[PDB]
Amino acid sequence: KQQNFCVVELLPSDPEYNTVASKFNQTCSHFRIEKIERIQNPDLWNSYQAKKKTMDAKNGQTMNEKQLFHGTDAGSVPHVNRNGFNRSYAGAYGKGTYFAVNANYSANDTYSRPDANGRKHVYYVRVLTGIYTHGNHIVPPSKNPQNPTDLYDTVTDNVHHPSLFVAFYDYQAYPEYLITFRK
Ligand SMILES: NC(=O)c1cccc(NC(=O)/C=C/C(=O)O)c1
Repeated sequence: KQQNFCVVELLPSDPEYNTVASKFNQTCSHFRIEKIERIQNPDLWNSYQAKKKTMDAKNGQTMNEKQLFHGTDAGSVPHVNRNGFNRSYAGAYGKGTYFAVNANYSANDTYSRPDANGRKHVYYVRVLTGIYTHGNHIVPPSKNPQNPTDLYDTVTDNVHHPSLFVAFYDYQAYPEYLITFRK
């Protein structure tokens, strides 16, 4: 299972396109979008769905999935397209992977670092946030001290008004779209 992938450009025409643009535009309408691409990685996608199938049947009425933003340098884009956000990724709440509710956070040059042509990249990612608590600065805390292998799926900065989520597990996030844009 080598998780090869294709990149398909999203046509302005595509219903999909407008949904990503709108959500991006809530907090980043001052940036100019060059393009939006869909990342098609069947092995990565299947393994993502496997964890979701598990997580749904486990968390009852909880909506496990959210769509969050993650900014990264150009160099990491191939890495992320193949391996999502699993383990071997160089790009005070955790040692997992951070994801932003609002594009503007991710659009910081420190995450969405401009390349030579001045182009910034932010993914719009399906993340399985599941059941979360407030996090502190490598594995999530345990839900129940009397049953402590049962863990929070993610942690967040504020539980009832969250602006970021941290994932620590494998196949917990799928990089469905990439948004390329400039200042
Ligand atoms: N990659 C992002 O878009 C993003 C979004 C929200 C938060 C962060 N990262 C952090 O706040 C801290 C990352 C780290 O300490 O490695 C990145």
